[PDB]
Amino acid sequence: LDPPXRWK
Repeated sequence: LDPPXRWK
């Protein structure tokens, strides 16, 4: 997961 907290 990529900051600030998005699911990839």
